[PDB]
Amino acid sequence: QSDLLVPKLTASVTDGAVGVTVDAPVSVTAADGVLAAVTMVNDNGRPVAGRLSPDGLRWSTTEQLGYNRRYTLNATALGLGGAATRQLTFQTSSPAHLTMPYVMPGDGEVVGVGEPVAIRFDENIADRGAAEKAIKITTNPPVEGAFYWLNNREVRWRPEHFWKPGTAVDVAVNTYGVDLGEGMFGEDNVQTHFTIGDEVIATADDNTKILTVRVNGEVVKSMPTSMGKDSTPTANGIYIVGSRYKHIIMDSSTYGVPVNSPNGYRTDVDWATQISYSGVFVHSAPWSVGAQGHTNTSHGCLNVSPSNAQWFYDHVKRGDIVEVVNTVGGTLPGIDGLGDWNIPWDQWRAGNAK
Ligand SMILES: *CC(=O)[C@@H](NC(=O)OCc1ccccc1)[C@@H](C)CC
Ligand SMILES: [Cl-]
Ligand code: NA
Repeated sequence: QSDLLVPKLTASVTDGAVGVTVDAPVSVTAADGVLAAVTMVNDNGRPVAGRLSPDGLRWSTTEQLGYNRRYTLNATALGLGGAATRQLTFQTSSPAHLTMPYVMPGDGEVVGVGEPVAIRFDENIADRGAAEKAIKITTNPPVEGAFYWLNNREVRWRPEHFWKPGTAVDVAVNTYGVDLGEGMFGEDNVQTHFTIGDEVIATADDNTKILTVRVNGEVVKSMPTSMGKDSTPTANGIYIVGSRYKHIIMDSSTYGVPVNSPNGYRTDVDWATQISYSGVFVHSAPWSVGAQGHTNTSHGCLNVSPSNAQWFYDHVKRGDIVEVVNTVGGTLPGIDGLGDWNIPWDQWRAGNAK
């Protein structure tokens, strides 16, 4: 015989390891024995918080680990027949730069059926695929969706068709410890959750010059409107409702054209609901009430009466839809910022992660 079982120790890192990613906790496990002592400190001797399972078989760090750190791990395992100790030292990732993600809509919000998930970064993302792999989106009832990038810093996720009311969406951006390309690592994680509200779709038909608001299939409001003139027409397509303003100042000089010129004007506008990054609003237009419902006079915006503008402000929420049809203009760019739904699904599905 002359045989006795000796405790063994195994860990999620190896001694002398470099480039260890902080996207996972570090653990230590005991076999044929139990953990009698476990400690972990950084290069400065500062300890790391951990937790020991009741059976004493598993120890794991409970706080996220830092970059450019050198950690030292000590662990002793005692058993019915022997003991074993190990000291392991490893070096974590050394980023060249960090990037902080920003997600919308906000946590706990109720949004319309056109609202996509948006993850915006504060730096360029050289490895879009890694960014997509690190973003976990849960839908209930489950529905298919896909990623698509609007620029080098913001990516969007949405299903093929408009959301179904009552759908719960949970977004987990787990980019901490992930190399997003060229040494660009995630500064932190993000966790937001939102819900899909009632179906609200408003249709602006250039043939009738009417903006018709439908709530769950029923017409509830019919607004005379004056859209962009033949020289600066309103583009057809689908618009996602964005920010809403009791009032907002629309410049002109911000576009490079001086106000004191033929095609420039400065004005403060009431009851303005943004529906494109390019500057298209549903807003109060006292000056064109006579034209509304007849002819187009704006620069692109959907002019309506003051009372209808305030109504739109009060009855529309972020994510609702505005559809423009039968105008002399082209189609709203798919990567406008609020024109996601104008990209054919097959082109969106395929993505552009390269
Ligand atoms: C309301 C509009 O039609 C414009 N939107 C905007 O943001 O204001 C810019 C502006 C341009 C010229 C004079 C005054 C303000 C259009 C540019 C939106 C297509
Ligand atoms: Cl106007
Ligand atoms: Na050290």
